[PDB]
Order: sequence, then structure tokens, then C-alpha cells
Amino acid sequence: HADQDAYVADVDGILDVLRAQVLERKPDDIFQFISKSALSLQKDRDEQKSRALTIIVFGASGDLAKKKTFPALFDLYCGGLLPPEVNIIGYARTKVDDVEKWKHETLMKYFSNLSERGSHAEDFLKHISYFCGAYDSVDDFKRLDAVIREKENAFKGPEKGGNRLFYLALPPSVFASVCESIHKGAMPQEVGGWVRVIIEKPFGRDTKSSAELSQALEPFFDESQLYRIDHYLGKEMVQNIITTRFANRIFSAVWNASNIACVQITFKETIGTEGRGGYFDNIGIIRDVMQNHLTQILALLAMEKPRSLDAECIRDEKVSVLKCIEPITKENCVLGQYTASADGSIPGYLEDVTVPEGSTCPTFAVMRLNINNDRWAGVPFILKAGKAVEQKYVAIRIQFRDEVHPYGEATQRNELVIRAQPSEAMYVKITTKVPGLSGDLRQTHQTELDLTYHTRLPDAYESLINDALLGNSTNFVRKDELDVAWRIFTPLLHQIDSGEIKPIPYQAGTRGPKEADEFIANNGFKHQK
Amino acid sequence: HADQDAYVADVDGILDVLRAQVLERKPDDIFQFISKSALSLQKDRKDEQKSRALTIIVFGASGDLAKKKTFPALFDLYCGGLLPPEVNIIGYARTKVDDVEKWKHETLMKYFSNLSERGSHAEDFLKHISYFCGAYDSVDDFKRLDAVIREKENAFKGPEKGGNRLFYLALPPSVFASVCESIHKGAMPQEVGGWVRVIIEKPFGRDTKSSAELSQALEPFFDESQLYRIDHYLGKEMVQNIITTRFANRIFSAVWNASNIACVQITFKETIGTEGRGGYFDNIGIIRDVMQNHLTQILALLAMEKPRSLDAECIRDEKVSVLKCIEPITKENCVLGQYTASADGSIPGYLEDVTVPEGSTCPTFAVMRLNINNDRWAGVPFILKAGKAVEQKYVAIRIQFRDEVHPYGEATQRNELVIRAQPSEAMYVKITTKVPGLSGDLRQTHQTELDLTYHTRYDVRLPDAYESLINDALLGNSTNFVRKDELDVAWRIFTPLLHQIDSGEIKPIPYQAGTRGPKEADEFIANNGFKHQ
Ligand SMILES: NC(=O)C1=CN([C@@H]2O[C@H](COP(=O)(O)OP(=O)(O)OC[C@H]3O[C@@H](n4cnc5c(N)ncnc54)[C@H](OP(=O)(O)O)[C@@H]3O)[C@@H](O)[C@H]2O)C=CC1
Ligand SMILES: NC(=O)C1=CN([C@@H]2O[C@H](COP(=O)(O)OP(=O)(O)OC[C@H]3O[C@@H](n4cnc5c(N)ncnc54)[C@H](OP(=O)(O)O)[C@@H]3O)[C@@H](O)[C@H]2O)C=CC1
Repeated sequence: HADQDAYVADVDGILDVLRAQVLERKPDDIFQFISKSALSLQKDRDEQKSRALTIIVFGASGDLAKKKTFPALFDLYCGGLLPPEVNIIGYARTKVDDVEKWKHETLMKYFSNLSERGSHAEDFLKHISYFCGAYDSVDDFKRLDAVIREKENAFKGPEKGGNRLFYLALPPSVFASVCESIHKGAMPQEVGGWVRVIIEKPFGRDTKSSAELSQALEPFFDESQLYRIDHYLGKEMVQNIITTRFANRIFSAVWNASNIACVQITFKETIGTEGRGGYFDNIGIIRDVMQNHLTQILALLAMEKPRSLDAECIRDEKVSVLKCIEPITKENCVLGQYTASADGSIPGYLEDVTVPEGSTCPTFAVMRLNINNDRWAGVPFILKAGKAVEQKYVAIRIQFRDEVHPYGEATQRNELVIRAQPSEAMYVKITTKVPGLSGDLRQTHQTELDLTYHTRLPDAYESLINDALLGNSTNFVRKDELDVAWRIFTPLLHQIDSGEIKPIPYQAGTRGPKEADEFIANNGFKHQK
Repeated sequence: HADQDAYVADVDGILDVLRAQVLERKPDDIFQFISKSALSLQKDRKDEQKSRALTIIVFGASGDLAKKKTFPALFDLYCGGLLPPEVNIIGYARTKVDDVEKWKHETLMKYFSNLSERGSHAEDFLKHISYFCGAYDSVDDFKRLDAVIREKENAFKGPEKGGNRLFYLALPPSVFASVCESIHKGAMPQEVGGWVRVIIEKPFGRDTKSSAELSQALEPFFDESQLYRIDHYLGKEMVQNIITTRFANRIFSAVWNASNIACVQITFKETIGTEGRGGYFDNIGIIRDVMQNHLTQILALLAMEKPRSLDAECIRDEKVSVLKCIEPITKENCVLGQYTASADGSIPGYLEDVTVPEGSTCPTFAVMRLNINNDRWAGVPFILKAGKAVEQKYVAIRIQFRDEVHPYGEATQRNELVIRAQPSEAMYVKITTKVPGLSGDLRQTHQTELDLTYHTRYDVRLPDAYESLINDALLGNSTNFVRKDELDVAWRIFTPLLHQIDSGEIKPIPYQAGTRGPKEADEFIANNGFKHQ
């Protein structure tokens, strides 16, 4: 045969994936971990149809729309999470003389798993049309409204009107123009239907510019209609944070300063900005992922118990705890900027032709936040994010206060870890006895206890779009929430923009600046064993 | 000549194994069984106690406990490398034995386990065993025993002189005081060096007065660093599960109290009945048999305050302190049962035993509530349950945590912590977690069990509770042994109830063997803080 080279190739394929999984979890029980992971790798081997639904994607010619938004709508479609009569309209200034060719040669190529999904892509494209128009024309939005109304009137069922989800896959400088135009020309039919508007980051760049944008949108849409989306906040992580704590006496009781020594929230990527460091260059890693994404995780982790599990009680508590956070100081922040990797594989951040010469834009930051309330006073909250570092990894790590007595050096800090990348996991680390008579009471082991552990759908982005269709605003930042968050970070961001602290170089592929790990060790973190 | 002795040795070695296998596996064709085994056997093929001589003296060596449990446990420690290389084991009993080597190779070896693979080890082990036919109340015999022990102590290949002496009383308790007086008078360790430890078998009395009288009888001869009152059922693995999982860890240390725990149940369940020995059981009852001793020690370890160190006596100090916070159990806090024949007829009733007095009201089942009146536990019901001839074999601790009513409401329930010893070891929490992805909104949850145990690389076939206890005595660790003050406090918790029972004031409810027990018992548990899952 030549299939012998294919059987060997597959075998070596399963075994290398198993190798990487075992080497990540590092269980002492290698045999049973190998056993289950092979069994699991073989595994991988009417409320809402009641009304017409129209999705309008502004900026549909752009990078985000064709590479992420339309493919996510495709995945929701194939998962049967869109109603069967959904109509999707792309809206953009770009002339398109031939709409069917645009759908097939531009949009369809970025659809995922086109092999297995035979005939589903062409079915989905039937739900898509294109409107070439201006974002700031009231008349064009009246014309768009006539087109939407024709699609809503085709709905076969008895519910009148139609729901409209507007998706602003556009620079934020166009947001207020689009929302005014919708308000004046294309609100839902009076006979029935909601309007919801998905807004993309950046939501301003400091307290004053973000407040200006919110003030510009609020004449047109209220906080039950605006959905400020954070692509990275998956439903699974949020449920792990809320349910594992608040449904359980054991975890609820220790979620406080009497029991917790340190909290770290960490967002790491091996990729750099190598492609287009240029438009990262005026944002930097703090605005990019930490004032928005890591701070929402922080709010969900640190909030008081909400009055119910309803969306706005949860957002109420996110706002309440964020208000207890002192503005971060320049003394509590260490910045990095990555250079070329030791092996030359990854060029340095400045070696990008789209990055201005002499840029001091930070690609790495670690900072300490202080939450000054009864539950959290004195507990270090460390946020860390970095581009081009040693691994792809996103996790929460809670370190509990050590029980010095009576085990002494035979014990150490308990931990609770909630990981989103490279795979979902949630586990605790505690001291246990060692089985067998070889060990007296002082012979212990630091043991990991997995609540969940996945190998490396709908994804997080798709779950948020689905959340907006279902009217669930939990994972979206509210207007008041956003202002408080910007007030935590803006004094620091101003100090950085004045050069008061400056990034330390680090080679792509390392952990980052050595000073960042020194800062972490100085702010209450302790390494296991 | 060397090979002639080596050959006969090997032959006798195979023969001893075969005889043991036939005597134990009781085949009706002896000839066929010997042949199948013989061919199969062909196919089958610390520095501190290396330092001084060790002598283990087993009194009552002729008896049932000695041959069936104590010597085989000693064999298992020998194979696990847990006895010093030149250890000397002396069986001491009144029974005349005209042929000691026959006793060692036919009577003792019959009960050694896994002779298939350990037969040559069994022969090595028996070279360490001698037999002393003697009286327990003889000054002169104990002088003679001391001379035997000293001769072999004094030949020891090692740095320190003298020798450590471990005495095991595999005897009725009525003999303890006399044999202890004899040891103290004539067979204490040489003054030049060595400790003495004495393992005492149960029962330790049968109420406060009788138990105190026995302790008062023993204390002129051995202090509490010398007496080891053994409970065979309290294994090292459960005790470390109780102590380490809590006190080494912030997470469990912080919820181990009445602000967090709604109720605690400690349960000892057997499917077997009294198995034709109902007369022996009839004068003991289930409370004295397993509850005042075994379950109460588990309770003390679960409920105690943090010990000042992990030293054995610091732990025993805390066991004593928490037991002193418990009022004597009253009959309104107790439900008793006595088992009748199983519905299928496979288990005869307790009263159908011919050795059981007619009209006996002896309890074979009991559930009771104990209150620990202190800051950590005030208001927390502690339920002890023990039963013969019930629906399953099961020994566990179950801790129910106070429910988190808000915000999940009926989408959550009480967390639980379970520590299980039988029929297999386990330790886990039951908690409420999200249900994967999909429709599942925040309020869609399920209960899952989070294992709390360390999973080692190879399957650890760790020894039984009994052998770990003998090892602990050999190493000088009294943690799992009941101390004299602890014993008295425990009897005072239970004796007023045992008096009420012996006065007829509470009379067992019948229940068929194989059921859970009297239905009044499950009602009692439901009325005292437990909630079904
Ligand atoms: N993966 C991604 O692409 C990322 C997306 N984002 C955010 O998502 C949103 C869209 O991202 P992306 O597609 O990359 O952005 P683009 O800058 O590529 O804009 C998308 C579309 O918007 C129109 N557009 C661009 N500039 C203007 C302008 N001044 N006035 C009117 N229309 C304009 C263009 O379509 P036309 O000319 O046809 O009208 C363009 O094709 C932005 O808010 C962005 O900050 C942030 C992080 C990464
Ligand atoms: N598996 C078991 O058998 C269990 C027993 N125990 C306890 O262990 C101890 C011994 O158990 P077990 O072997 O069954 O008891 P036995 O009644 O069988 O006595 C053990 C030995 O002690 C001697 N003996 C018996 N009665 C007397 C007496 N009045 N005076 C002097 N010697 C006597 C006998 O040896 P000799 O005549 O040769 O001197 C006997 O063989 C007891 O305290 C028992 O309650 C606890 C756990 C389980």
C-alpha cells in the first residue's frame, strides 16, 4: 500500500495531540488521562420564530464583516439559531455592480468548514442582499426601511412588524451618524418589533471621549437597545464565574479578603501585531484588551451577590464593584514592547513598516488594581496582557491565604483557576494526603481537582450575537459601567501618553520584561511549589 | 550437604503452601487440588528501628484473633519491609504445643494471604517466630520469658543496646490487668535501652464505671505513652482524609463550622447479621459494638479544633476537648432497631438464633443525635447511625452544607462533602455547576461530584486499617488510639443511654434484614436537619 504511510500519519497525529494535552495538564495519573482524552478525541472525530427578523450589517465591505461577522452568522444559521426566514442586509458605501459575485467570491470564502457543510453555504447566501448607501443619509435609510419592510411583509406567520438587529461593523467615528439615520429613517414598524444595535470597540479612548460617544448615541438608543460587544467574553467563562461561586456555599464563603491572598487575570498571545502594528499603535495593549475585556472579567469576579440572575441585576453589581476601584497609579504598572524573537522567526514590533519610528506604544502590561470595599480591601488584583509572549493563555487564578498551621511547609496556598484559552478548564489545587503507608501525616501532595477540563460550537463571539438576538445584555458593558471603567484607567493612560512610564523591551517568545515578574512577586503572588 | 538441605527446604516450602491452600480452600478432592496448584505454582514463578533490637510478644497466640488477624498482619508488614530485619516474634499462650514447628507451618501459615506468590517469604517469616507456653500470672514464667528475650536482644547486630518490646494482648479483657502486672514486674525493657508498648484489645469496659476500673487497673503499670488501645476499623486513610483535607487547606478550613454546615452524619452499615454468634452480640449491642468506640472517634477527629501541631498527643488533646462539649445522649434522641428475617428468607431473624435469649431486646441498629455545644458547632446536628443486616455495606461521613437560597433558588441545593471508607475509599464534594453551552441560561445547572483525592501514577493497593495501626504502634504514633481521658469522656456520653436500654426504657423496633432499618429511623434523620438531594 501507500495507505500504510497514511495510517502512520494519522497515528502520529493522535499521539502528538495526546502528548500536548498530557504535557499541559501534567497529571500524575498519566494512564487514565491518556485513556479519557483518546475517548474524547473520538467524540470530536419557538419564542423566536414568532416574528420576522432582519439583520443589517453596516460596513459590510470591511475586514471584520467578511472575516468574522458574516461567518459567525453562517455558523448560527447552520446551528439553527437563526429563525428560518431571517433576512440579512449588508450596507456600505462601496459600489457593488454584481451582488451575487460579491456574495460568492468575497463572503463565501471566509465561511468555515465548507467541505462538511455542502449546500448550506448557498442556502445561507440566499438570505443575504446588499444595499449601497451612505451612513449619514436620512433619505437612504428611508429607502433602506422600504426594503426591510418588504422583507418583513413576506413573513408567513401572524405576528406583525419585525425585529431589527443593526450591526455596526464600522469605525466608531461613524456610529453617531448611523444611529441618527436609523432613528430618523429605519426604526421598527409601529405594529411590532424591537431594535437592537451592536456597537464595536473602541468605545472611546479615555473617560472624556467615551462619555462624548455615549452622549452622542443616547438620544437615539437606550441601554436596552445598545449592545457594546466584547468578542472575547464567552458565555462559558461567565457561567463558570457566576454559578460556581453563587450557587455553592463552599465557594461563596471563601470569596472574600478573609480567604483570598491574590487574584490574577491574564491574557497572553504568541502572535504579535506583525501584520498591521500601525493601527494598534495609537491604541496599545491597555485600551486594546485590559480596560475593556479584562475589566469586565474582573467585575464579574468581584461583584456582590445580585438580587436575581436577571441581566440588569448582574450589570448593576458590575457597576457597583467597579465604583470601588481606585484609579491605577503609574507606580502600579509595568509596560513592555516586544522585539524580534531570539531565533529571528518573529520580527520586532518596531521592525513593522506600519509602525512610526521611535514608537513607545506598549505591547505588554501588568498592573495592580485595588478594590476598596469590605469584601476585597487589601487583596491584590493583578491584570496582565501581552502580545508575542511565550504561550497563548487566558485564565483567572485565585490564590487563597495559606494555612501556615499546622502543616507548615507540608502545605501551600490553595488555588482556583478558571481558564478560557487555549482550552476551557476550571480546577482547584489543594493539599491532600498521599495514599499508602509510606507517608505519615506530613507527606502531602499538591493536587489538582478538575471541575471541567477540555482539549485544545457556538464560539464566544457567536454566543454574544445570539445573546443580543435573545435580548440578554449580561455580557455587554452598560453605559454607566463603561464610564466607571474609563475613570479607573484614564489617569494612567494620560501618564503613559506623557511618557511618565515607558515600555521595557522584551524578545518575542519570552514571558516579557523581567521587571513584570518582579512586580508580580512584589504584589502578593506566590509561585506554586 | 548444602544442596541436600536446600533441596529439602524447597520441597517443604512447596508442601507448606499446598497444605495451606487445601486447608483454606477446603476442596473435596484433595488429590486433584494438590495437582492443579502444584503446576500453577510453577507457572507463577526507618533507620531508627534498624538501630535497636525489636521483640513483639503476642499473648493469647493460640487464639482466634492471633492466628487469623495478628500474625498475618505481621506477615504483611514483613513483606512490605516494615519490620526490622532481625525482628523476633514470640507467641505466648497457655496452650500446650508438643510440636512448635508444626504449629508455625500448619496452623499459622494457613492464614497467610497470597501464598501463591509469597510462599518463600512465608517460610522466611516463620524463622522469626517462636512459641512460649506459659502462664499470664506467673512471676517465674515472666522471669523465664525475660531471659529468652534478653538473650536475643543481646545478640543484636546493631549500634544501640537493649531492645524495644511490643506486647500484644490478644486475650479476653479479664486477663489484661494480670498480664500487665506480670510484664511490669518481670519483663520491662533492659534499663540500658528500649521502649515498651502494649496493645490493648477491645472491649475497654462496657460503661463509664467498668471502663474506668480497667484504666485504673492498668495505670500503675503503663502510662499513656505505653498503652495503645486499638480500634481495627479506624484506618490511616480515612483519618488523613479527615485531618489533612481540612487543616492543610484554606478552602475547607473556612467552611468547617456552623456558619456553613447544616448537618453531619456518620454511618456504619453492614449487610451481614450476627451470623450465628447472636449470643455473643446479645450482651454488647450495636452501640457498644461500633458507636461509642469507632464512630465517636471519627466524630472527634471531624469536630476537633486545630491541634497545636501534628504531633499525636496534640491531636489527642483536641479529640478530648471536643468530646467534652457533648451532653449525654437521651432516649428521645435515639431510635433503636432489631432485625427480623429478610423478605426472601436468606437471612434468619436475630431472635431465630438459638444462642439468643428469648425476649431479647438487644439493638442491632441505632440512629442518634449528638450535640456539640461550642462556638464551632452549636446547633449543628451530628447523627450517628450503625446497623447490622441492612440494605448495603457502607461506612461514610456525609456533611451537608447550608443551602445558598439566593440567587439560584430551586436551581441549586445543599453542597455535600462525603468521606467514604467502605466498600471502597472515596472523598468528594457535591456542588452545583453550569450545564455545558447550548440553550443553558444562567439558571440551568446540575449537580456534579468533584473528586478530592490524589490519583497516583500506579494503582496503590494500600494495606488494611489493621496493619496501618500495628505499624503506627511500632513507629510510636498514638494518633488513632483512644487515650485514657478520651475513653472516659466517650463512655460518659453513652452510659446514661445504655443504662436506660438495660432498664427496658427504650425497646427496639423490628425491621426485616436487608431493608434500611426501622422507618422511624429515617423519619428521625429527616426531623434532625438532613435534606434529601
Ligand atoms: N478583526 C477586526 O477587523 C477588528 C475590528 N475592530 C472594530 O470593528 C469595527 C470594524 O472593523 P474593520 O472592518 O476592521 O474596520 P474598517 O476600518 O475596515 O471599516 C469597515 C468598513 O467601514 C467603512 N469605513 C471605513 N472608514 C470609514 C469612514 N471614515 N467613514 C465611513 N465609512 C468607513 C468602510 O466600508 P465602505 O467604505 O464600503 O462604507 C469599511 O470597509 C471597528 O469599530 C473596529 O475598531 C477592532 C479590532 C479588530
Ligand atoms: N477477630 C476477633 O477474634 C476479634 C476479637 N477482639 C478482641 O481480641 C481479644 C482476643 O480475641 P480472641 O482471640 O477472639 O479471644 P479468645 O477467647 O479466643 O482468647 C484468646 C486466647 O486467650 C486465652 N484465653 C481465653 N480465655 C482465657 C482466660 N479466662 N484466661 C486466660 N486466657 C484465656 C486463650 O489462649 P490460651 O488458653 O492458650 O492461653 C485464647 O486462645 C479479645 O479482647 C477480643 O474481644 C477484637 C476484634 C475482633
